Amino acid sequence: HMSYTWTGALITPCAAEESKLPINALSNSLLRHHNMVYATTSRSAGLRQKKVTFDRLQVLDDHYRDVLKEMKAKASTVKAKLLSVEEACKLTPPHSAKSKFGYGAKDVRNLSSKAVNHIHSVWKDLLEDTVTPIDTTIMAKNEVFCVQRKPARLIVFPDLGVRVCEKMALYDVVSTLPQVVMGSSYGFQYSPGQRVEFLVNTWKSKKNPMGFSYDTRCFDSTVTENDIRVEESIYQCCDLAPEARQAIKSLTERLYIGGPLTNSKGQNCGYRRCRASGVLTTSCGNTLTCYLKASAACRAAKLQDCTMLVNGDDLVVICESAGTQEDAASLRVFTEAMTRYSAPPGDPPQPEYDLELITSCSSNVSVAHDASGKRVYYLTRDPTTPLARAAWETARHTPVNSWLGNIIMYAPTLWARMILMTHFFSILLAQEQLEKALDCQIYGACYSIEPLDLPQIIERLHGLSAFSLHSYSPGEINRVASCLRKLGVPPLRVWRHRARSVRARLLSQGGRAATCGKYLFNWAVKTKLKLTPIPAASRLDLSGWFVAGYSGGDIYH
Ligand SMILES: CC(C)[C@@H]1NC(=O)N(Cc2ccc(C(C)(C)C)cc2)C1=O
Repeated sequence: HMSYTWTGALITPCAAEESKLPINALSNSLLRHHNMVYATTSRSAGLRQKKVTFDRLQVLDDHYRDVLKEMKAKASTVKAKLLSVEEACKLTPPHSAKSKFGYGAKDVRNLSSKAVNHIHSVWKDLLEDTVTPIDTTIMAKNEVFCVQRKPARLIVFPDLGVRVCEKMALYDVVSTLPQVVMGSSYGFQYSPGQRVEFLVNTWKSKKNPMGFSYDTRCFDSTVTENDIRVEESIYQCCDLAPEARQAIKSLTERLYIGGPLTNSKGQNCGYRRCRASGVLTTSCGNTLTCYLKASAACRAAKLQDCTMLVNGDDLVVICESAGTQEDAASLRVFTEAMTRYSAPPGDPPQPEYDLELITSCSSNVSVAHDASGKRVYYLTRDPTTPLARAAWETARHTPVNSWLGNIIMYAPTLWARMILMTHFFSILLAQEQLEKALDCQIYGACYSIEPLDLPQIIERLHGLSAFSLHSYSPGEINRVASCLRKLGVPPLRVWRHRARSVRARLLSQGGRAATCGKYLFNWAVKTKLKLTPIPAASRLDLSGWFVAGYSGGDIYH
């Protein structure tokens, strides 16, 4: 029962890979300690292969089956629709990997007869054949980090034609089923502000709250055939068209359960018997499986009044405390149960008694004050990785602008406001690129966003208090200040001076640009303005946002 079998053929790149931080005239204004920042490349793929290759053993008890029967009962209330070829095509990212069958993501989106005819052939093949493993491409991801160096993460994905077919069969399923099954526990239904609220209310709802996060070591490689067949049985509980039931069974047997691994050169790298990281069902399957194993492990450990919060493999549990020594014992029994279920830990879970000290989705709750002096809870994170990626993006154009996604997701934070907003608005001003739409990622999905719409977006997601937060906690301020020293990022006093300039420059341009100046940089002036709601913010269609997670799902809006 190995997660993977290998042939020895290397995981190869598509193009030239850069590992060292590229430097330009703008680099030193953001970060001075260049040797701290690196990108992962296919060079390190071999080390990741060793890490993800292990034997999985599963022992399934009555808690597991009891939780599963309940999840199936809730899933049986879902009615999912089959997406048309047109709907599935328009959800394809413009720069999605081209098919091996002579058409690309632009041909898909434009409904070109060659692309549509190939789509109808893969579809016909899925209905007629439920046995033949579907070929996948294994590629090393190029991701930027700060040191103290990780090996490249791997992406496993099927051909463009299959990805469009996954959309037709399962887009409605993966978008509606997890919230029905898990209710408030499904993390991807919340905006960052709704998440902070969910976490604070849950913590408050316990008499003696105890919280922990559970890190499953290499979650995708811990996922067994059983887990993948169990996810399918959950999907089949829905009220589906018979053609969809057929495509779901077929995609499960032929792709989701496993298949051969092919490099960018066309060589067989080996075989996968675990979760594929680049399929439509990666996020949904991981969230359902993580929730099933943890809900069963909560019952095994006899955890009192457990509230879970699940986003793929990211798991947070808020429960009733039985005192520090019993809680430590409860977590050992929880870990033992998770291990038996084939979800062993990376770092052992640690009980926490301060909500602010709990990290989930690489984030923690923190407190600041709005203009009226009210204590406002918001979500933040260690800024090291957002800052290292901002440094890379300062010198290289990338298919996914992390800085824009970070400004959207972490708009009320000290570091996103003072550094990210200031730095990138300065760059866009100098290049006259404020109106240029940039692609970013929100819950794994791709969005093309105009930076000029940032104030309207921030207002709708976080409220006007995002533009007015002050009096950040000493814990938060010190983490940011330490991070800046570590990376050689100028101190925050430099950023406030620079932001006054970025603000004056945005105001000068008038219109949408002045709106960015007025709202985004109101913190930088001593004589603050009274910020009122933006009329355009109500006109924004923010549906599709915070409904589901689509990490590795090839989704564009
Ligand atoms: C921020 C951006 C670079 C990118 N987009 C996204 O949804 N995540 C994952 C993510 C980010 C924030 C959250 C919170 C906890 C703030 C809702 C959850 C998941 C990313 O890392």
